[PDB]
Amino acid sequence: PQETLNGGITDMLTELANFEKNVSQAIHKYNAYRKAASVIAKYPHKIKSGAEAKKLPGVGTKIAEKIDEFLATGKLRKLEKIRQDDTSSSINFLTRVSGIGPSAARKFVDEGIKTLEDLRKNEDKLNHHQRIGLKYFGDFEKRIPREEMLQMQDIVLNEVKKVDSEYIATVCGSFRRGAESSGDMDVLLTHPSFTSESQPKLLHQVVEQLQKVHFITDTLSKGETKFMGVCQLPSKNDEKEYPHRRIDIRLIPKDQYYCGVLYFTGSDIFNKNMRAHALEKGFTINEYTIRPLGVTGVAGEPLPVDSEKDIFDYIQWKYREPKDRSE
DNA sequence: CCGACATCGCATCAGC
DNA sequence: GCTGATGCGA
DNA sequence: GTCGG
Ligand code: NA
Ligand code: NA
Repeated sequence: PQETLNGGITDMLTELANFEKNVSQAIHKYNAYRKAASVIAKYPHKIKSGAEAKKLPGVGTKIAEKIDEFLATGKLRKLEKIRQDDTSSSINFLTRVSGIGPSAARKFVDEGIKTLEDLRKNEDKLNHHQRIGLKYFGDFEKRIPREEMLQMQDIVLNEVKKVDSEYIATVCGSFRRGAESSGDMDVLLTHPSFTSESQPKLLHQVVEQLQKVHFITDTLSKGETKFMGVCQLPSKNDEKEYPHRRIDIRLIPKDQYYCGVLYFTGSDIFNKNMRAHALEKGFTINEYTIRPLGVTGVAGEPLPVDSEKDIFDYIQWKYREPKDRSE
């Protein structure tokens, strides 16, 4: 499927999706439009009518009428009006600032704050997260070429091993699946001293070292198991400096680590196709564990896992290389 | 007709 | 001071 | 908004 097949429609649905999330605060309508947008984007035919599209799972009556109006006229009245609307368009835009959700955005617009410049005029009303999001608004909406990711990975794996050679670190996300670009860097971290039935300084030590060598620049949130922050590759010689990037680091217990690796590697569609197939065999798989369903649906104790493949084994399916986990 | 639609770590607010 | 709810991103 | 109990 190409973009210009049904791109006018998927852009329409995606636009409608954002206004539901950010302005109407209806998260379930948000995913409804996105699910419809996805299944249409995978549809290998140019859609002739709403009735044709309605045959797809996730496409109901209301969207069918909208596709008709778009197909027949080239636009959607409801969408045209909400675009022109000063309140709604401003509320929607502000949510693109990381740290500002639907709730904070509506508050700002309620008291006159509508633009990036308005935000810059009123920084004492922003929390720490929002300021970082404001500071790197442009940088956060850029994607990361795989070449820069590989360089980013080099630093992380190096500094992690430098703190303690027994750490195990894995950069997951679409990067691990071989993608040419990424939205952020997701790092998964474990250590033989950290199990389920188990120091709560393991994560701090790694974060601080990446701060010492000036890879990590800012902090959005940091706890005993999860870090969310900002990082930046060093500038080359006389070259232009790199954009600031989003990076996450999770500390996961050893016995839940490979369930964690598998889950955050994805993709989302793969994980459900895999979850579905998993239950047919009588197993339940989440981010943390793989558990055996009883005769009545009760969960047995979490099964031993020492690799990604161990999980694939449990449910009678051959190991899949990350590059072939798009679905 | 009507509930499900995934769930959780961290920051910060609402309330005691 | 604390506990729980909520917002946010994922 | 869509699906299904
Ligand atoms: Na349908
Ligand atoms: Na945001």
